[PDB]
Amino acid sequence: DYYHATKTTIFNALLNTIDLSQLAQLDLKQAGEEIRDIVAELVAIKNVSMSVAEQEHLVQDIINDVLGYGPLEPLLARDDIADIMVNGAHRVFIEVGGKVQLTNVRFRDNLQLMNICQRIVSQVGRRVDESSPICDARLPDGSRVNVIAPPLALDGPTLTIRKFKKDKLTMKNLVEFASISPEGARVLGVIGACRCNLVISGGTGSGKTTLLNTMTAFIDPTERVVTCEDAAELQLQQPHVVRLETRPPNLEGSGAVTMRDLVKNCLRMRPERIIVGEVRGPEAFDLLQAMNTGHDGSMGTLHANSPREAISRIESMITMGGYGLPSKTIKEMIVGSVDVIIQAARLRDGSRRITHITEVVGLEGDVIVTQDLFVYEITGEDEHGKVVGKHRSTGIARPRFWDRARYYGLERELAEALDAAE
Amino acid sequence: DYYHATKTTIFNALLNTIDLSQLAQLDLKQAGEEIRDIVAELVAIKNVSMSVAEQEHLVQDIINDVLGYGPLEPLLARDDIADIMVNGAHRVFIEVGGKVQLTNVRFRDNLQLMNICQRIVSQVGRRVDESSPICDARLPDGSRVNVIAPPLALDGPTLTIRKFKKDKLTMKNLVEFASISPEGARVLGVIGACRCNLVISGGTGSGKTTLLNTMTAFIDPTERVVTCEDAAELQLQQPHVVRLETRPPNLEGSGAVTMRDLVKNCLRMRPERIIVGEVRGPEAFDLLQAMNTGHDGSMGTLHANSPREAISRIESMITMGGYGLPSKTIKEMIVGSVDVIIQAARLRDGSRRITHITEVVGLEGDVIVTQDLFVYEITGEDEHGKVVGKHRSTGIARPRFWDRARYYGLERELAEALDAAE
Amino acid sequence: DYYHATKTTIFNALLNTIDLSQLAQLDLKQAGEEIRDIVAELVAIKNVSMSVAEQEHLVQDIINDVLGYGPLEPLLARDDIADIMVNGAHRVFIEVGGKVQLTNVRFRDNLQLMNICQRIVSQVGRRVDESSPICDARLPDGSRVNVIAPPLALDGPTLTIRKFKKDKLTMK
Repeated sequence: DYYHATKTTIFNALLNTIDLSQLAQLDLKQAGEEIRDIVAELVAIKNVSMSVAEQEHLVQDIINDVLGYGPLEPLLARDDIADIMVNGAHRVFIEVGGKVQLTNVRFRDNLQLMNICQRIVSQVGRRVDESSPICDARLPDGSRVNVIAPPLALDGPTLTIRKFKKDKLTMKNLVEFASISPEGARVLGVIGACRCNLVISGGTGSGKTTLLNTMTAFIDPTERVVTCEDAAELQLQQPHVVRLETRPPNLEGSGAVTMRDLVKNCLRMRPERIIVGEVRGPEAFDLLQAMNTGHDGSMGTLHANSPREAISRIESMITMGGYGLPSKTIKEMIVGSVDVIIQAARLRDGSRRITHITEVVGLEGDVIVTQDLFVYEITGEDEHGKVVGKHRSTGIARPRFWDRARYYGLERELAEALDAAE
Repeated sequence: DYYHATKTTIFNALLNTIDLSQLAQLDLKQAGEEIRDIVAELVAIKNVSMSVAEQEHLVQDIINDVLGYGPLEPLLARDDIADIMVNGAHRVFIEVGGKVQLTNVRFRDNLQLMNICQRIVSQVGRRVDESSPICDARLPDGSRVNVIAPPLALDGPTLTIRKFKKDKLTMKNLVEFASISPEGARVLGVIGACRCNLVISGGTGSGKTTLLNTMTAFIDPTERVVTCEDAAELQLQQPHVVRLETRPPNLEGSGAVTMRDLVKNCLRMRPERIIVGEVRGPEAFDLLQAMNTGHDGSMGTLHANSPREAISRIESMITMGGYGLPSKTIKEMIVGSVDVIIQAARLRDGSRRITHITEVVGLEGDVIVTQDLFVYEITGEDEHGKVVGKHRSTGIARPRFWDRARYYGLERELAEALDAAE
Repeated sequence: DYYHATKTTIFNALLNTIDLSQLAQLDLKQAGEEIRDIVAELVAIKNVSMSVAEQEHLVQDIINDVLGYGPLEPLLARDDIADIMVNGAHRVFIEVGGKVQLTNVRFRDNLQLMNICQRIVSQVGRRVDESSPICDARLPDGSRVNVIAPPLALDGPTLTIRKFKKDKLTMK
């Protein structure tokens, strides 16, 4: 129990034994064996007859502290602990079973915690310190890490690790939550696979980003996706992907890099799909070009309650871009570029479901005509206020994108999904 | 007296002997030691000598102006002082015993006062001069500073320092001060505990911060709360609160961490609630994001005089954030994000009261339709000038957030408070 | 195995050997002639068992890393490789026969990749850094280059070479 004191006695000697720089040069087990030998020699010199199991545990903990991730290691390796949050050296919380729960784990001081955080976030070659007090990273394992330095967090460094749960956003989850019928799931699979241009319009609180992340899961591994986001949220798991992020202007107003810049660059980066996190300005124009230029299969979220409202929003956005384009030209661009619009909305009872899956068919009389392949129809509600509905296929056997599915060999599945939906 | 004339002569000699640039690289104590050496060098030609208790006092006074905050140093050090105000180099007033009073203290010239003000505002990286003649900031020592430059202040630069006072009220204080009726106390308890998005709009001197503290007091201890503010205005008693503070840029215009960065990070720290010390910039948009993409129950303080005014403030703030968001999009985002607005204002008699408790209902055309749950009605003035008024409920049986109450099992409390509130 | 460690040690020794100004001023052949001798002397001091052809290969790799384009150079010299795409130091893809294939060749770390990107775009006189995170250029050879800095690319620089596809879009 008192082995901690022994560690307190030995830690100071460890640095006096071998400099941390020498240990940092090698990640091989040789460092671990050397640390174990040094710890055993120090224990013998101190002449302490501590528990053998306690001695081994102390040696392992010393190795972790010197070169590992400190007391976080038992928590980090555990599979049941979804998320770990640390607020100063004294408090640690873990999200287990979907609920927060405090833990007895502790760190000696904010200095030890800061060293652990710097090691963790430098694993992926990113810096965190009082000069750059805020840092966000994604480890290769897929677990996100976020660290805030003491100069911002008044209670010392704060850290949050969120592990990667795969089956948390897949289309199976959407079907389970009744956000889309299984036939709707099949249709969504076909559309996503066949590189149909997409625009995921959604109302506030509709989880547009979650729907987009689910949709992107159908992209073939070999396609060189490129993602532009105002704030990195998308977690694509394809072997090939490039993640970009905007940079707001500094206090001087200089150094800004807006989404339009990222999309314009992406046009010249040889992508096979452009996944705009959220179209929110003139960048829409450029995105539309990406949809015509040959980067078929791009996607982009947008704020709108109904597909027609989404089209109007895109037109307004392009108009605000300052380009000398009349309404007819903008509508022509939208019709020729966009292939499908998906609408996600938050219903009265707080649930969110895919309300519309519509295909932009063409332009007539400066009015953009759309046909809804799938529509969610409200049929009733419960005494709780829960609103109930059903997904109905409009019966359009041959949507104008049918050729795309045929080229990829998904025509049969598309017909099956459209017919069996009723 | 000879003290002032001797000090002026010594200051003139020191200025003719050295310049501030000669000691800008020295620290406060090092600067004082070098100033003592320079004083000895100057006395070598002036042959000035007096009692140590007086010579050292004169040296300290000279230092207080060479690198300190000028003759304000003896005043700021005091505690009976409530407010300091400077209306030009030749006049300064101080609030003692709750009443203003003229002091014999004086400056040398308006330029010296301007330099002192520049030092005080640069203490937090701010600059006041002809380019930006108006400046406001907070000294982290616990005070608020306002400065106006000569081009606006005709009588020379004007300064105002207001020292912090620890209010830290609790809902019992508000109830006993008649700031809110007991039925209003029950309503606010429900709203706080019900995880309802809540914007505490307030006017000047309304105490829209302490109101935020007492509102937060209702937060469940098990919810991870992350608070963004400046100079740690708030003080929560929950066991799982993360406290963050923005960092003003250094004099080099670098290292700044604005509210936008802190809120965007808090989005990624898995918080159950995001609480903003005060919304005064584009961060509002990022806050609204947090208010709807989960994180139900986030709060935010805003400077506005009326709920309908506060909504316009938020809309303009989002507009100036640089996004090309269509106005209707911003209005829809606000309608779907906010669930309640609380208005705090100071009446003509100087007392703070909760004028409005309103809930955003929806959007009609391009106007946000809101219904007021509680309103404060004024009826006259009493013998001692005190404002006479009472809180009345509109009688709305089922406010929009009712669902949340049902989820949290607070329907009975809310119904009782709304019915008996008349 | 040991070749990589010996190369890393020799690279560190060369970096500490002389200032970057001497290498920059010296011509490619002029600098390489002394670099080969320095590498041979370092190997002899280390007494590393290696072949004369292996010694020449190590010298060439050292020259490429220190002053050349690093492990990306062999891909550049190839003809079948039409496009090259680096998604950070740990991922390299090449477009051959109209198909994108991952290749095992990867850089030491994102810092080396950023240095190589700056060297590549220096040919046209353009410079990329954290203050100008985006860069695009057309080298004199005709190959296009697009580079993104880490502050934007959230997983390391995103070098993208697109070699000149002559007669790609002619009237035929």
